[PDB]
Amino acid sequence: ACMLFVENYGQKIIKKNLCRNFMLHLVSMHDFNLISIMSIDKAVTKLREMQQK
Amino acid sequence: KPNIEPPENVEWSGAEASMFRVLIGTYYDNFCAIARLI
Repeated sequence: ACMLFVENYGQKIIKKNLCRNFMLHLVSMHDFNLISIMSIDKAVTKLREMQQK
Repeated sequence: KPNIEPPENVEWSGAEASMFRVLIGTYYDNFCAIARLI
């Protein structure tokens, strides 16, 4: 699901410039179990690739 | 006691400090990925 987020809402979050809030949400979700540190890194890297494009 | 090298003078925004605190609570002592995310 997290990956799907950056596959659909990554551009919208980047335009809104809420990438830090998205990372904070990922951290909270990981603290609530589900996802993982590797998942957080993968999602952030996918988000970064959107900005570079 | 160790790491006698003086720290580089780089300033941190309040958002940077708070998010560093959160990421330290998450990743603990893995400063590499913590810095990569910041």
